[PDB]
Amino acid sequence: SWVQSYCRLSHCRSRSQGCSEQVLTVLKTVSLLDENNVSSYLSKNILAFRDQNILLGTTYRIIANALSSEPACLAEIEEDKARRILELDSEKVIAGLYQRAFQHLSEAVQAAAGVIDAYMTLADFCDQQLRKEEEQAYPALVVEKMLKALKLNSNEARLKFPRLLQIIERYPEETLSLMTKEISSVPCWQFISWISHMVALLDKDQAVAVQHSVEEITDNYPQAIVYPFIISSESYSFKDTSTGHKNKEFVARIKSKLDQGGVIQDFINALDQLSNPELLFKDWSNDVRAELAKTPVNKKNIEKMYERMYAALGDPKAPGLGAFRRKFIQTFGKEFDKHFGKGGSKLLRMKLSDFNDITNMLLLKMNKDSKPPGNLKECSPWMSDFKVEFLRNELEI
Amino acid sequence: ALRAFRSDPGLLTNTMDVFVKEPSFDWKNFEQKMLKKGGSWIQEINVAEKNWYPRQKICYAKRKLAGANPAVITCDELLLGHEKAPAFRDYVAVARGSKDHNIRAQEPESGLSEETQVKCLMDQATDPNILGRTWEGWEPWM
Repeated sequence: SWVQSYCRLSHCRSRSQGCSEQVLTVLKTVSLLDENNVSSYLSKNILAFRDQNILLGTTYRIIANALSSEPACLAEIEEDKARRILELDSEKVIAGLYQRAFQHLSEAVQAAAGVIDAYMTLADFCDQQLRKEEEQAYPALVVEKMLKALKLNSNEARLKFPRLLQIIERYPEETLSLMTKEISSVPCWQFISWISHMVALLDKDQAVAVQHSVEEITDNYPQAIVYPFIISSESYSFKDTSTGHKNKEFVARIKSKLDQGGVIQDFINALDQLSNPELLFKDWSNDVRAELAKTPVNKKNIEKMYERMYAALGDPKAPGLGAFRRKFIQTFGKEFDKHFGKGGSKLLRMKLSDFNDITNMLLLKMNKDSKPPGNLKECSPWMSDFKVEFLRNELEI
Repeated sequence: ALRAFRSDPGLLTNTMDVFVKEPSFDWKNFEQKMLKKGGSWIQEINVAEKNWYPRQKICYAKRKLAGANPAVITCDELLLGHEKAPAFRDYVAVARGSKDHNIRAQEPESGLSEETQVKCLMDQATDPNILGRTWEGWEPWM
């Protein structure tokens, strides 16, 4: 334990070091390891032996990571130390160092929380090895020990999720079913902070690796999946490949399964039907100028924008059919009867792309005689009379 | 704070990378939020569809956290979005150094240490010319 703590002081000591002094301040620790804390007692206990393997491997990886920006001028005052370097042409010793790191770090996983270190250290070591490669069995080795750690309750493996998300797409051939066979048995509440990745995962390719856990989260904690899903199925297109056919099945199934109370959508409608509508007027004008000024080959997109432009602030009973009317669109569409007459009539397929000046003078006069702070709650009188009623699996903000 | 930061394996690095690689804001939502409110961004883009290229952003952040003079990093950030600028060398000369008015001109350009880094940052933080010229909505006079 004394030599272990001294090597810990060495690694933290080298962490604040400069450049050339790093190899010098660790080689003396290596020569301390060349003495006896090798003398035939780290086989009566396997755990301290495993920590010995981890410290030896990270010592070798620190030696190798030293000369990343410094080629060979650092290896200058070395005769017996150069002999110890060559013991175990500027590349043939660096690769041997990295390989000895791989060896004495894989010996640890070959051997609570005395094993989270052995999993996680090999995980981050092969992670930075692959990060070197993007500038062997790397995806075959990272995911095994990473999910073996994530099965136990941890923070560092929970924060090592989107690296797996990218390594699966980048390496589809490197044991794609392995992460499925390991994700089959996990406590599925260590994903909820990352779940806005997984909700927009499925609209792209290879949702079939992870749908078990998404189904379990929609069963067990159905409130914690809702608000990513409205956005990730708002703009969700599909492709017609063979495995791609059941993807619209599964997303239509989960779509039909959620909002089973059928009240979350009304809550969102109630929250939407209070905002400033002239804000939506400039929104519609600016984002139709963003799409019509280049060329009007926007297939159905002008009418799709008109769907929202008419659904919110159109004919004043269209909100009465889509939702419950407010006490201010009954002012707004009533003054805006002539504003939406020619609006809804000739603003469907005009394709003009240049003129909004009569719209400008009407929107500036629209801000005149209005109090868009509704001064009470009856400015959106769905929520003013809530008075929660019965068993309908309540909202839980 | 900065010394406690930059002795880390780099959870913050890869977390920042998987933030920036989200397929939500790859120039589209940024141009949306630009065109929404005020400013001077209206038009003249043409190269903004490229230059995003998140190896640039993560490489520059990893260098500016892994030891970098903060005049070199802002030089690269100024050049890669404003190459062939009509007024360029005046910009980079004003925000480069003077060798007699600043300490950042009198320092090496990489491999620095922590106290030197925060010192040249605080030197970079103020100038009667850098603060002397900026957009008046930022209100540098206070």
